[PDB]
Amino acid sequence: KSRFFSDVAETSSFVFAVAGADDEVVLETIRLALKQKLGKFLLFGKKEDKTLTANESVTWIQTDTAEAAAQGAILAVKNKEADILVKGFIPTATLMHHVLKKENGLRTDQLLSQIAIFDIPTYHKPLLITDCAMNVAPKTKEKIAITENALAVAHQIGITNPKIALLSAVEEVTAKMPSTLEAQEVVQHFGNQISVSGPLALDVAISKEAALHKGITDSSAGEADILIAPNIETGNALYKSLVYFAGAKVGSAVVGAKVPIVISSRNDSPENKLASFILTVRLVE
Amino acid sequence: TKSRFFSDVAETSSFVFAVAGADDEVVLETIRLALKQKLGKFLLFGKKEDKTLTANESVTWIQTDTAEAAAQGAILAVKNKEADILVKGFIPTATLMHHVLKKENGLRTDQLLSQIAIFDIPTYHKPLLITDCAMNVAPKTKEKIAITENALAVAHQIGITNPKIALLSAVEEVTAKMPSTLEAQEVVQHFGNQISVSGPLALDVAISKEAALHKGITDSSAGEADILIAPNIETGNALYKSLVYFAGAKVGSAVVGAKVPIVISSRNDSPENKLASFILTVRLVE
Repeated sequence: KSRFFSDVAETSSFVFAVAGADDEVVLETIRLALKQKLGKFLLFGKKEDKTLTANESVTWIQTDTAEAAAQGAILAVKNKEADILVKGFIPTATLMHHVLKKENGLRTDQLLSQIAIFDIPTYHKPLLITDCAMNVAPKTKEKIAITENALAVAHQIGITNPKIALLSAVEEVTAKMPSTLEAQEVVQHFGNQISVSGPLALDVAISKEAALHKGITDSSAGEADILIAPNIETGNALYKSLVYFAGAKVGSAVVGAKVPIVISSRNDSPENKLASFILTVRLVE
Repeated sequence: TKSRFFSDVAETSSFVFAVAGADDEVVLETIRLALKQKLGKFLLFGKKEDKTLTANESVTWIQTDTAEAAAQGAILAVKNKEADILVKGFIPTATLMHHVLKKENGLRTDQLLSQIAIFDIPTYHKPLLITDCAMNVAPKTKEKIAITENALAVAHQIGITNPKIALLSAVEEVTAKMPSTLEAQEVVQHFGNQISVSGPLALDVAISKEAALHKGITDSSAGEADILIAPNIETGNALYKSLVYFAGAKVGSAVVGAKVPIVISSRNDSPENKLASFILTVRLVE
C-alpha cells in the first residue's frame, strides 16, 4: 500500500498568505502546521492571537475588513512574498475576484479547477479526483482543461505516467447520456499523447476484476490514478463518500493559477485541512 | 447499535421469480444461492436446461429459443399472476424493457419506473436507499418527484414509517448556477408537510449529523437520511459504486414503479449483491 500522506512529516520554508486569519476554524490548521515546521505564515486578520503570533515563522498584518484581508494576501502573492494562498474566514467570492484579476499575477489563460488527492484504505495507491467543488457543468473544452490541470499536479507530486479515467455511469457512448460523448471527445483529444480512458463507470476505473467481468481487459483497467468527474454533483458526492464512508484521508487545492490556493470547507476535519496545506507545499516544491 | 436491512438469518418465501433468459452462470449462480436458502421458487425461461437446477421441486423450466420469447414468456407469467417478481436474465435489458414499458402489456401504470438500491454500509448506522443510480439519466423536477414517490413507497413497504429523504446536490443553497439545486427546492415544495423531505443538501450534511451542525444546519433530519435522491445518473451510479468498492457495502437493487418488482443486475455485481437484490424484491412483494 502506497500512501501520499506518509509517516515522513512534511516541512518547508514556504510562505502561506492567509486571507482573514480569524476564527478557530481557520487558526486550528495553522497551529498544527507550525508544530511540524510545515511553513511560514503571513496572517491578514482583524484580531491578533498573540500566542500564535509569538512564533518567528508568523507575521501578523492588521486588516479591518474581509476585502482588506483579501487584498493584502493577494498583493503578498503578487509581490512574490508568498508561495501559497489560503482563504481564511471570508466569503470565497471576496477572495476569488482578486484571484481572477490578471494584474495580480495569479491567473493565466488556464481554467482554474479544484482537485483532491485521497489515501483510501481499500485502494492500493493515491487517487486524484477532479473537479469536486468548482466547475459546475464543464463541457468538452473545460474537461480538457481540468484534465490538463490534473496532469500538471500529477507530475508535480511525483506520479509518473498517471492513468486518467473520464467517469460516467456506463461505458457505451450514446447521445442519450451526453457525458459519454464528452468523455469520448476528451479521449480523442489526448488519446495519442497520454493514457486516457473513458467513458468508464467507477467500477471499471478502480477494480481490475470488475472491469474483466464487463469484458474490459485494458491494462489501465482498475488502475486509475486520476478520475475526471462528469459534473460537480458527481465529484462532490464521490469526494464525500470517500471521506465519510471509506475513511479516506484527503487534501485538496485550487489549481491552474501561478500559486496553489487553499479553499477548505466549513466542516473539513483538522486532519484533512492540514492535508490540504501539505498538498500545497508539495505543489510548490 | 447499528441496524442492518439484510438479516443474519436467511430470508425465506414461496414467492415465484420469473427469470427471462435463464442461461449462463452469471444468471444461474444467483438462482442457485436463492434455492440454497429457500428464498423462493423459479420459472426459468431459457435455451439450455441445467439439470442441477431443474431437479429442484421449486424450479420449473420453460424452453424458449430466442431472447424475445424469453422476455414475453416471463412477462406473461407475471400478467397471469403466476409470478411475483420479474428477473432479467441473459438478454439485453432493452429487450425486456421494451415489453415492460408498453402500458398495453399490463405491467405498468402511469407511474415512472426507477432503479433503487438499499445499502448496508459498515460505517453508517442504518440502511440507506439511493435512487436513481442506473435507469433515469437526467430526470428533471417532474421525474424526480416520481422517483421520490417510488422511494417513499419502497421505504414504507420495508418498514421505514417516516423516512428522511434528502435531495442530493453539491451545495445546500438554491442557486441558478446549479440547476439540481433549483429542482431540489421544487421537489421539496411539492410534498406535504407530513413528508420528511429536504434539500438541496450535499452528501456530508445528509449523512453526518456532525457535518451538518458544523455548517450550522440544526435540522432534525440533517445527518440522518434514509433516502438519497440523486441529482443525475452519473452521481447516483458513482455513489453506488463507491459504496460497493471502497466502503465494503452490501447492496440490493431493483426497478420499482411497475406492478411487480423487477431485478436487473449488472454483468459484474458480486454473487452476494445479486442475491441481495433478489432478497430486496421478496421484501417488496411481502
